[PDB]
Amino acid sequence: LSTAILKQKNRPNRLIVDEAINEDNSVVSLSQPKMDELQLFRGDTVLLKGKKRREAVCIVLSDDTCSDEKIRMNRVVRNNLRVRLGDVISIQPCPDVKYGKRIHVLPIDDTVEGITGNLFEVYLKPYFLEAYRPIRKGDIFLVRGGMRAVEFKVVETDPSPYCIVAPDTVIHCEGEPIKREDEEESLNEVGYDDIGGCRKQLAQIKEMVELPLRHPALFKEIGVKPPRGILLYGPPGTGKTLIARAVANETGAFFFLINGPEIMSKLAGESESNLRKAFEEAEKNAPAIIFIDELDAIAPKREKTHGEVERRIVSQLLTLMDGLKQRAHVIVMAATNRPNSIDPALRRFGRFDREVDIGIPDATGRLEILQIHTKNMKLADDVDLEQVANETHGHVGADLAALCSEAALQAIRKKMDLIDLEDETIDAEVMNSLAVTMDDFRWALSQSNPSALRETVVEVPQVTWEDIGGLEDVKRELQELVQYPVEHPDKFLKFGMTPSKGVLFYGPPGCGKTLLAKAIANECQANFISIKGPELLTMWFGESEANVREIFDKARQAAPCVLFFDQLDSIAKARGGNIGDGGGAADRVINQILTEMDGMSTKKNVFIIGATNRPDIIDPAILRPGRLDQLIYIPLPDEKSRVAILKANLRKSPVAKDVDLEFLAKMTNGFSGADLTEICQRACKLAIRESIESEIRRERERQPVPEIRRDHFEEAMRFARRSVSDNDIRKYEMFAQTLQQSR
Amino acid sequence: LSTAILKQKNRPNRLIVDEAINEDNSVVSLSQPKMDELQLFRGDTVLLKGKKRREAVCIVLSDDTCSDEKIRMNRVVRNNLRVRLGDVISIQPCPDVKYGKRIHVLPIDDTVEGITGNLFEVYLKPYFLEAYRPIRKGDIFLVRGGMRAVEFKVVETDPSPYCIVAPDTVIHCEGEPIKREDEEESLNEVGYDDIGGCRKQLAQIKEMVELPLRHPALFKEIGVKPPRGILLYGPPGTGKTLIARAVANETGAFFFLINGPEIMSKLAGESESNLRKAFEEAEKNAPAIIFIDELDAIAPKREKTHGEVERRIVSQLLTLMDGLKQRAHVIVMAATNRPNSIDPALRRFGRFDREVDIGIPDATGRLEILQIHTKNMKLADDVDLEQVANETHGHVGADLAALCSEAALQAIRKKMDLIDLEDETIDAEVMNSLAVTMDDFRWALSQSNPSALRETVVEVPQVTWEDIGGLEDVKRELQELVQYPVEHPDKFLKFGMTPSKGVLFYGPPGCGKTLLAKAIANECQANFISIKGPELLTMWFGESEANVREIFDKARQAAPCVLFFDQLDSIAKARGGNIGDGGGAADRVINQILTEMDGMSTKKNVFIIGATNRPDIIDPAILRPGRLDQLIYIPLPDEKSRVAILKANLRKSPVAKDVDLEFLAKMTNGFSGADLTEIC
Ligand SMILES: Nc1ncnc2c1ncn2[C@@H]1O[C@H](COP(=O)(O)OP(=O)(O)OP(=O)(O)O)[C@@H](O)[C@H]1O
Ligand SMILES: Nc1ncnc2c1ncn2[C@@H]1O[C@H](COP(=O)(O)OP(=O)(O)OP(=O)(O)O)[C@@H](O)[C@H]1O
Ligand SMILES: Nc1ncnc2c1ncn2[C@@H]1O[C@H](COP(=O)(O)OP(=O)(O)OP(=O)(O)O)[C@@H](O)[C@H]1O
Ligand SMILES: Nc1ncnc2c1ncn2[C@@H]1O[C@H](COP(=O)(O)OP(=O)(O)OP(=O)(O)O)[C@@H](O)[C@H]1O
Ligand SMILES: [Mg+2]
Ligand SMILES: [Mg+2]
Ligand SMILES: [Mg+2]
Ligand SMILES: [Mg+2]
Repeated sequence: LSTAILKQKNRPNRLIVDEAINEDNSVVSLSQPKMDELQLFRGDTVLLKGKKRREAVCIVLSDDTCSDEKIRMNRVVRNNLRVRLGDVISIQPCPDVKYGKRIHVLPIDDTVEGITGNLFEVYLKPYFLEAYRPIRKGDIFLVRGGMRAVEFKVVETDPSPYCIVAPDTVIHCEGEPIKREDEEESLNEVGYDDIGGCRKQLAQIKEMVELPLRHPALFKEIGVKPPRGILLYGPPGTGKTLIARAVANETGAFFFLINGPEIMSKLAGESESNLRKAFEEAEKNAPAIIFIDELDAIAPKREKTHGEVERRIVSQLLTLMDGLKQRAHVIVMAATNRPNSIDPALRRFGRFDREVDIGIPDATGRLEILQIHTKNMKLADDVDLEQVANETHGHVGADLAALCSEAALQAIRKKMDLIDLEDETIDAEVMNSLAVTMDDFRWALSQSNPSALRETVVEVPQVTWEDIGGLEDVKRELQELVQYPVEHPDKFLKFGMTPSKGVLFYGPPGCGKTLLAKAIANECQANFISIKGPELLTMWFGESEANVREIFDKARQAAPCVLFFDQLDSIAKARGGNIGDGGGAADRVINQILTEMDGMSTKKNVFIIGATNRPDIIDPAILRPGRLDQLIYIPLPDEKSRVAILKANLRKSPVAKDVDLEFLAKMTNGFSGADLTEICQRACKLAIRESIESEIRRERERQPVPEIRRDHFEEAMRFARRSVSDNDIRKYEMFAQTLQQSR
Repeated sequence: LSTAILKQKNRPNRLIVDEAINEDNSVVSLSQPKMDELQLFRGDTVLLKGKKRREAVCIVLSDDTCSDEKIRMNRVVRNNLRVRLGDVISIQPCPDVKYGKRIHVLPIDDTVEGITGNLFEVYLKPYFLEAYRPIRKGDIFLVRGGMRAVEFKVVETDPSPYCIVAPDTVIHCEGEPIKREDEEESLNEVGYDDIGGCRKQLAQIKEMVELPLRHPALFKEIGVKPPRGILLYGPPGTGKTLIARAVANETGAFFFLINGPEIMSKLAGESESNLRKAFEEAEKNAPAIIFIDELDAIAPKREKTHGEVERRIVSQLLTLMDGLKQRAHVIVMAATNRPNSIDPALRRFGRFDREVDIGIPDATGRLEILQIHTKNMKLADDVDLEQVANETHGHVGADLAALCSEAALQAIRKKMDLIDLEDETIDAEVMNSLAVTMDDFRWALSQSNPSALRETVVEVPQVTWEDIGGLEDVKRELQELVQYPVEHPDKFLKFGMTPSKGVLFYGPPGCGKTLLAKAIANECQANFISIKGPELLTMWFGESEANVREIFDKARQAAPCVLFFDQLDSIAKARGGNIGDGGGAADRVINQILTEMDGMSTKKNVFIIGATNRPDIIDPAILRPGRLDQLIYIPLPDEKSRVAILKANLRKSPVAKDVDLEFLAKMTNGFSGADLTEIC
C-alpha cells in the first residue's frame, strides 16, 4: 500500500473526458444531477484541471444525454488541457472573473501560410462578437473563417490570467508569428504518465518531493522534517532524468537544473561560487527543487581526487548540503549511473539520506513502457504488446524505445519500395496505407539487444537442439533448469526451494559441451553472456578483479541471464595450483568469482555455466554447494547416440540412401562427436575434389556429384582417428568417483 | 529489403547523361517522344538536378537521334552538374526564371594566366549577345576567343538563383580571381558514390541521416522519432571518415566537425565549454549533423579513467546528448576503431544508439572499391579489375587505394629513363604515351600486403612446391586445404558442410615440416601469419593472453589467412604437468588458444597449422577435431623420396652427368631431408 499516493482517489469534481455534442471552444456541459451535486449553475464559468499543469476556462451547461461521471468537452480544449479521451479532470467554480481589458493573441505560423486577409475582421471580431467567451493566458483556439481555419495563441491578457472577452475588450493581432515548433514541444512535454515500470519509485519520489513542498504543515504538525536530499541511482536507460523531466514539468515549486560539468569555470574559484549562486537562486525562489545530473562528475572520492578545485567543489557541496537544513524549503535531487563513486560523506544521514533505486522493469513494467511509447504510434489489430513485453527479458525502457523506433523504421523500409527518396513530394495514399504490424515488432525483437550486455555480445553460429545429437536426458535437464523458471516463474517462487546457480559441464573434448551452450544462446529466451576465460584478466592491478565484478554485475541487470564461463580451467584453478602465487592476481580473481556467486541470491534467475575440459584442476570451492551445485557429465556418445549425431550433421547435407548411418556408429566404438563430424567433412571434401576434377574434365574436352556416395564415406573412414583415448576417459570418471565419495 | 532505400526507382525524369552533338553550354537535348511523355516544349528552360545537390539550368532542344532514355549534354554542364557519362540525373520544368538584372562573374585564374586584355569585350559580350542564356549561381562556363579559351565562375546574380541573361542585363567581371585549387577540390569532392563495399551500411546511414531530413513527414505520420545517433566502427582504413566526409558533402543540413583531441584546452572548464559551444551552435542551426572523429580519444570509460577532467568531459557529452533539455533535431555521428573502449553509458538509446559496423569488404565489394579508385586513372584495355580484386584477399579500402597508387608509381617508373628530373618540362609525347598497364597492377599486387598484418611480416626464402621433394600426398592435402574453401565456397555449401581448417605437422626433425609452411607462404593464395611459439608470452599478467587474442583477431580480419605455429609444443603444452608453472600463465594461454580456435564465435576462413617435434606433450584439447583436426605424420623419406630430395636440392646446382643420384638414395637409409642436404 506504498502506492496509495499514486491512486487518484474519488473526488466529485472528477469527470471523464468525452466527445462533444454541440459544445464549442468556450462552453462545456455536465449532467443535471452532477450540476446539482456540485452546485453548478448554467451560465457559470468553470475551471478544468488537466495534466502538466494545464488549465482552461469554459461555461458549464446541462445535457440529459451526458453520464454523471462524464463530461461533454470538445477537442480544442482537449488539446488545451493536454488530455485524451478517458482522462480524469477536476472542475471547480471560479468567482470574480471580471471583464477583459486588453488581450494579445497571435496566430500559428503554419495555419496562416499564404493568408493575407485582415485577420481581425475576418477571424477575431465575428468569433468574439457578443459571445463573452472566457479565455486564459496561453489558450489555443480554432476559428473558422477566410479560406482556411486558423488557430491562435493568447500571449497577453489584461488582467491575467483570467478575464472575460467583452465587446469593449481590446483585441489585437499584430506581432511576430508563433512557430509551430514551440507549440509541438509544449504539447509533447513529459509527465508522470509517461513513466512506466517504476510506480513504486514514482510513489517514493512523489511522497519525498511533491508532498512536502505542497503541504509543509502536514509534516510540521506531526513533527518530522522533510527529506532534503534524494539520490536516484541505476543502470543507464532506466529513466532517472525522465523522472527529473516529469517532476520539472508537473511540480508547483520552482525548478533549478544543475549539470555537473557545467559548474566548471576557468576563473579561480568561480565554480564553487557557481554552485553557491545556484543554491541562493534556489533560496530566493523558495520553495525550490535542484536537480544535479551526473552527480559523479563533480562528487568523486576526495581521498582519490588529485585536483584542488574538484576537492574544493566537493567540500563546498557538502557545506551546502549541511546548510540545506537551514534552508528549510529546498529539496535537491541527483542522478548517477555509478552511485559507488560518489564520496560517502555525501551519502551520510542528512546528505542524500534517502536513496531511490530506479531498477529494470519487469514484464508488466515493460508492457506499460511499450504502451506508453506506442501511444502516438499507429498500430494494426494484429499487434499484441503483451507478447512483446514478454520477449524483452532484460531490456530497460531505453531499449524498449529503441525497439519501437526500429520497428517503425522497418515499416518505413517495407513502404520504401513505393516511396522514393529523390522525390520532391510524397503521395498521400502511400502515406495513409503505412502502418506498423506484428511483423515489424518481431523483426525488431530479432535485432533487439539490451544496451548493457552491446559490449559482451558475440556472433554465435545458428545451433538448435535438433542440431545436437544424443544427450537426450541432458537436453531435458538443461531445459528443466533454464526454461521452467523463465516460462513458469510462479511455480519456482511459490515453492521457495533454493535453486542451483550452476551446471558444470565436465567431459571429453568434442562431446557437446559448447554446443549445449550454443543451443542455450539460440533457443532459450534468456539473455546470454559468453565469457571466454582469460578475457577478464588484466595486467594492471585491481582491474582484473574489477572486470569480474562488472561482468557479474552486468548479468545482474539482465536477469533472466545465462553467464557461460567457457573453460573454467583458466579463471578458476585450484587454490595453491600456483604454489608461489606471489602476485596473487590469479588468486584474487578466483576469490572475486567466489564473492559474486555467493554474493547474489534472489528471485531473478542468473544461471552460471562452466564447460570445463579437465575439471580436476578447478578449485573445489567452486564445486562445493552454493556454487555450481548441479554437475552434468557429458559422456562419449554410445551406439544409439552416435547414429543421432551422424543424422544431425548430415541432415542439411545430401547423402546417398545406400549409406547406412547405423553401420558407421558401431565401427566408431570410441569416437567423440567431433570425430564423427570429421568423417563427414572428410567425405564431403572428397566429393568436392571429384566435382572439381569432373568439371575440369568436362570443360577440358569441350574446349557431377549430386550427393555423397557410399565410396566417399569409405575413403574418408580410413583417415578417421579416435581423438580421446581410453586413458583420458578414466580420469573423467575418476573426478566423478572422488566427488561421489564426498557426496 | 535492407538496401531498399538504395534502389533508384525508375521514373521518366531519370535520364542517362550523354555527350553533345552541336549543343553549346546552355542547352541540352531530349528526344521528342520523351518530351511528349513529360509535356516539355522546345525552348523551355528546365532545372537539372545532379550529384552533391548540384543544380544547373539548360534549354531543351529536340533531336531525332537522341535516345528516349538518354539526354545529350556538353562537358561544361557535366562539370557543372558533377556527373559523368553514364550517370542518371533528374530534369524538370523551371518556370518563373526572370531576366537578369546584374550578375557577377569571376574568371578562373589558370585560364587567364597571360591574358591582360578586357575580359568582358573579348569573351563575355560576344558570348551573351542576343542569346538569353540561362545561368545559375556557382556555374562554371568556358568561353572561346582571344588567345586562349577562358572559364568563368558566376559568383552572384540578380535575381537569385535562376535568371536569364537578357541584352539589358549588366554583366561585370571585376573582382578577385578565383583560385584553381578551390575549383579542383570542389570537382574532386567526395560523395556517396565514392564509397564501395558498404551497401548495407550506406543504406542504414541514408535511412538515419538522409531520409528523416528529406522527408520529415513520414515519421510525423507514423509518430516516431528516427534514431539520432550513429557510431561507425571497424578496423582502420574501412572508410568511416570517408563516409563522414560523404555525408557532410551530400547533406543540406549544417554539418559540424569535432576532432577528438581538439576539445582539450589549457584552462579549467574549457573542454566542457568547447563541447557545449559546438552543441549549441548545432542547435541554433538545426537541423544539423555533429561528427565526432576519433571518439575514443575523448570518450573513454569513466570507471577506467584516471584524470578527473576526462571524466568530466564524458559526463558533459552524456548530458549534451541526452539530459533534461533534450536535443532539437540534431544528429550526432562518431567514428572509432575501438568501440569497446567507449563508455558504456554512451551506447544506449538516446545517444549513440545505432552502431554501424564498417567491416572488411569481400571480393565484390573490393572490386567496387577498385572501380571507384580507378575512375580518374587511365588504364590500358588489357587490365582486368576482377582478377586484381580476387587476388587481394585481406585488403581493406585503404589498402586498395595504396595498391592503385603503387601501380601508378610503377607506371611512372617505367617511363623514367626517357624523362629527366631536372628538366623544365616533361615531354608531351611521354605524357600522352603514359598509362597504367596490367603489369603494373600485377607488380603492385605482388608488393601489396594488408595494413593489419604491417607488424606480423617476416622475410621468407621463397620456397616453391618443386623445392620440396617427396611428400606428394601431403602437398595435395595442403594445396586443397586452403584453395577449396576460398576458390569454391559454393561447393561446400551445396554439400552443406563446414571446411576443415586445422593441420598439425609432427615428425622427426629435418623432414620438411617448416619447409612445407614456407611453400604455403609463397604458392598458396591466402594471407600468411608466421609466429614462433614463445614470442607471444610476456612478463605481465594479462598481456600473454591478450597477445594470443589479438593474433587470432588479426587473422580473422585478414581471412583467408594461414596462421602457422612454428614450435606448437611451446605455446600449447599439456595443462597440469607443472603445478605452479610460472604464474600459471602458460596454462591460461592454452585456454586462450582453445577458445579462439573453436569457441562460441563463428569461425572464419582462418586455417591454423602447427608443427611440433614431439607431439606427445601436446595438449589433447588442441588435437581435438575442430582444432588441428588433421594430424599429418611426416616420416623419414623412403628410397623414392630420397631420390627426389637429392634432385630438389641440386635442381639449380651444376653437377656432373657421371654421378648417379639414384645410388645415393639406396646407401642412405635413415637419413633425414636435412641430412641429405648436408651431403649435398
Ligand atoms: N520507465 C520508463 N518509462 C517510459 N520511458 C522510459 C522509462 N525509462 C526510460 N524511458 C525512456 O527511455 C529513454 C531513457 O533515457 P533517459 O536519459 O531518461 O534515461 P536514464 O536512465 O535516466 O539516463 P542516464 O542513465 O544516461 O542518466 C528516454 O527516451 C525515456 O523517455
Ligand atoms: N552431439 C553432437 N551432435 C552434433 N555434433 C556434435 C555433437 N557433439 C559434438 N559435435 C561436433 O563437435 C564440435 C563441437 O565441439 P564442442 O566445442 O562442443 O566440444 P567440447 O566438448 O566443449 O570440447 P572442448 O571445449 O574441450 O574442445 C562441432 O564440430 C560439432 O558439430
Ligand atoms: N569503402 C571505401 N570506398 C572507397 N574508398 C575507400 C573505402 N574505404 C576506404 N577507402 C579509401 O581509404 C581512405 C579512407 O580512409 P578513412 O580515413 O576513411 O578510414 P577509417 O576507417 O576512418 O580509418 P581510421 O579508423 O584509421 O580513422 C581514402 O583514401 C579512401 O579512398
Ligand atoms: N622433403 C624435403 N625436400 C627438400 N628439402 C628438404 C626436405 N625435408 C627437409 N629438407 C631440408 O631440410 C632443411 C630444413 O628442413 P625443415 O626446416 O623443413 O625441417 P623440419 O622437419 O620442419 O624441422 P624442425 O621440426 O626440427 O624445425 C632444409 O635445408 C630443407 O631443404
Ligand atoms: Mg539522465
Ligand atoms: Mg568449447
Ligand atoms: Mg578516419
Ligand atoms: Mg622448424
